[PDB]
Amino acid sequence: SQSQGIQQLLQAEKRAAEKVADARKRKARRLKQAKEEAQMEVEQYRREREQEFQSKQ
Amino acid sequence: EKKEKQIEQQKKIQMSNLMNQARLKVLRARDDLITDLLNEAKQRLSKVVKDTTRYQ
Repeated sequence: SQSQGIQQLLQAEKRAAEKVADARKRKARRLKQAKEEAQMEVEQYRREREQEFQSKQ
Repeated sequence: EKKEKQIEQQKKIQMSNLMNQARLKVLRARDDLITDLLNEAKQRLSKVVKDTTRYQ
């Protein structure tokens, strides 16, 4: 039954690999979203300061 | 900040140019007044010249 043992273990290894790859994919996506949101805040700040400048000008 | 420096510099530097030109404007007006006097003096001297008894 040596092959059944390893069959079960390699399938478990497969599942673990899928789980961590998916977690890494989530990380990559979250980090991209994080950059997009940061940039959105940067644009909000830009618009606010640009508006004060033009008002004062 | 750079923009502010630009606008603030213009606000000082534009008023400096305006005040400097205002100074030149009144100075030129003062010189015109001096010229008018001298041109009147020339006409007054001519009137004296027309008087034989003083011009001779």
